[PDB]
Parts: sequence; C-alpha cells; structure tokens
Amino acid sequence: RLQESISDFYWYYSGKDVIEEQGKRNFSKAMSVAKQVFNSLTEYIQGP
Amino acid sequence: MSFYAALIDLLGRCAPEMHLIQAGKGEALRIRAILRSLVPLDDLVGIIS
Amino acid sequence: CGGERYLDFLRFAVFVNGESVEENANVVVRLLIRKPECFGPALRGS
Amino acid sequence: QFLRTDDEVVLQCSAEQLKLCLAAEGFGNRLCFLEPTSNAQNVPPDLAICCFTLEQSLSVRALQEMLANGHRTLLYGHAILLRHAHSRMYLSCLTTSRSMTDKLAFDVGLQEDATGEACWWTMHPASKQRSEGEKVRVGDDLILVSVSSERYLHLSTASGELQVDASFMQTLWNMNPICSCCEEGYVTGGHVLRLFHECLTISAQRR
Repeated sequence: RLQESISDFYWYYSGKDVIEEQGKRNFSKAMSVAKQVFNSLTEYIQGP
Repeated sequence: MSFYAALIDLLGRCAPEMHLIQAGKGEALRIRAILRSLVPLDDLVGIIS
Repeated sequence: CGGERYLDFLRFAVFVNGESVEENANVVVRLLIRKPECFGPALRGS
Repeated sequence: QFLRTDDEVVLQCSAEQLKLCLAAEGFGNRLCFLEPTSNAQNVPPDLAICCFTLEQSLSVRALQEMLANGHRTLLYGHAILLRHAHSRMYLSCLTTSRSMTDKLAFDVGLQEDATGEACWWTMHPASKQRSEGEKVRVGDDLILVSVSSERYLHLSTASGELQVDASFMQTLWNMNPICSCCEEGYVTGGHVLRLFHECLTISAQRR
C-alpha cells in the first residue's frame, strides 16, 4: 500500500520539470518511513 | 417547484469555472459534459418564459 | 419538502464568495451519480 | 491462475439465469450487441467477434502522463485498454445514445483511433472481499467504469430485449480468460487452419 502510493506520486511529477519546496517535504516524509519499515523488515530475517 | 429550484442551482454552482474551460483540463471538461448531458436546454426555455 | 433541507446545505458546500470550488465539486457529482434516485424522479422520466 | 497482459479474454454477464457473452461486429455495425452462450448444447454461439486482448494496463495516474505526452500483471483500481482481436481496433464508450428515452445511457461501440479519451476503463472489486491493490483472480466479479464518461458498462433490460449500455447502474462481469501465451508450432482454439494430406473445400446449394 505504500508502494503504489509512492509510485503514483511519481506519475504526478513525471510531467513537471522542477520540484517546489512542499513537493519534496512530502517525499522526504514517505521515504523516511520507508527506511524504517525495510529496517523493520530485515530484523525479521537478519537471523537465519 | 421549490425542490427543483434546489436541484438546479446546486449543479449550476458545481459547474467548472470559465478560465478552466479555456485551458484543456480534461477532467474539468468531463464534468461540463455530464451536466449538459443531463438537462435539455429547451426544457429551461419554457420554464424561463 | 424534506429533501430540500439538504441541498441548501450543499449549495454552501461548493460555492463560496461568489466562486466555485474545485476539489469538492469534482467529488460531489461523482458521488451524486452513484445513487440516481437522489435526483427528482420526474427526471430519473417526464 | 492470475490474469496478465497480452492474453485474450471474453466478457460474459449473467441474467432464469443466463450467460450473455459480449461481442461486436466491426466494419459495418460499429455498435455492440449481446450473444447468449448458456444454450451451447443445441446451438453453438459465435465466438469470432467476442475475443478481446488486453494489450496495455496502467495505473490511474499512469495514463495521465501518457495523454499529455512486457507482461505486467494487473490489479484492481488499474486502467485497461481492450483490443478487438478480429477487427484490430479498440473498444470504447461512444458519444451518442442508443436509448432514446432520456435515460442518459451511453452506447458502447468500437473505435479505430488510438486516442486515450474514451478507450480506457477502470475495474473495481464487487464486494468487500477484495479491495484496491489485489490481483484479479480468474473468475471474479468485476465492475467496469468509463474513464471519460464515468459510467458503468451495464446490461439494460428496459427497451424490450437485452442490450449493453453505459449508465449509472453497476453490473457484475466475469472476465473469463480464453487464451494465454501459447507455444509456437502448436494449435489452440480459434486457429484458422487448412487440412492437407490437397485441401478440404466446398463448392463456390453448396453443402
């Protein structure tokens, strides 16, 4: 559900050239929670 | 007649504005298709007269 | 008589300061056509 | 067991209960009609004009930057572009109205152009069993909505017999996969073919 939600944010900006200030603050948010969940994923599998 | 006075002027006040029709906003002109599609124009003319 | 006590509300929901909004107008009419009984039945027709 | 791109399907409905496949002629009679298939035992229906390949499938915002501008499986809440496999053109929702009763029910026909205005449809899950993001399984109930008109491809029972139209009534639809990616040098159904050993002709009352 995060994966499509970040991908459709790309398609809105895939036509635009530059990115304004508020566009990045949103996109800074979604990856900061994405790095949290991949790290929380791998601790389910860091042990073999 | 008062109820249909309400169903009409609601959709008039949901009509997309003219400056967005000058641009090619396909979503905004999709709605302007639908409201014009619903109502026949000559029905209004007997009401307006 | 009873149904007219909602449209006078909703005509304040999309029209403000003598201007129409966009984001509410594009979602009231998408939802108003899911239940076509909500229109008056003479045009749902005479 | 799951649907993908570039594999023909056949839209069939259900109405006693009776399964109506959806076909259209093309090259003359650009509109679409229905054809039953529940009585295949006494009369074989015609599947020649019912094949439909899914040659593309995008997300909702994904085609938005196609319009201003190999085998991907597909989900609910995606968009879809059907192709009529015999006539090599695309299904769409048309401008006119074959209802003539102020029903605001649009008529479904075919289109030669590859413009993306009315050629596209979005699917939706029927109940709350599945939802957005899930794959379409084989044999699931679907609701198909226009992109340009935002109406539903539904069967209509009002004007005498049955026909298909785009208006504000939702109708369940089975997608029913008919032919996936076949291997080369082998035969499947729908193959036009010859029978040598010298052909198997008829005469040009020719029986």
